Amino acid sequence: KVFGRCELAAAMKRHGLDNYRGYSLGNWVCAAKFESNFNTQATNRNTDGSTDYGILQINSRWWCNDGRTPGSRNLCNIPCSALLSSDITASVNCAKKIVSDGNGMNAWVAWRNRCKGTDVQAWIRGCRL
Ligand SMILES: [Cl-]
Ligand SMILES: [Cl-]
Ligand SMILES: [Cl-]
Ligand SMILES: [Cl-]
Ligand SMILES: [Cl-]
Ligand code: NA
Repeated sequence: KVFGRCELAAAMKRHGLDNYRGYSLGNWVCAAKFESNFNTQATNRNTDGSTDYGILQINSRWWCNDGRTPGSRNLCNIPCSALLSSDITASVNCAKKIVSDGNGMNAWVAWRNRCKGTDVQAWIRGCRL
């Protein structure tokens, strides 16, 4: 599923991401835009053989099991394929664990390079929330 901007903002709000660990909703929408272009089916392979999955590009090196990342962890206790669903619940619940692990949203390279320090409120402007 390819979300619209305000559609995704509302879904992320319903799932408790607005101001989660202090990160306002626009941060999460901005991260999703630049990680996946709002596409739940996005995948990208990393140099070390791990793979990033879904709307927030969660990495199989630490967070999910895909059966092809030897020596990796599965800290969200899910198959990586569950992060590609049109229902974003699994991606949101895993992202909550990630952002709580001490480094905040710096875990998302695209957030750090394209959202951090910008006017992220613009990503939810005009949306009925
Ligand atoms: Cl957009
Ligand atoms: Cl915001
Ligand atoms: Cl594995
Ligand atoms: Cl949902
Ligand atoms: Cl933080
Ligand atoms: Na893994």
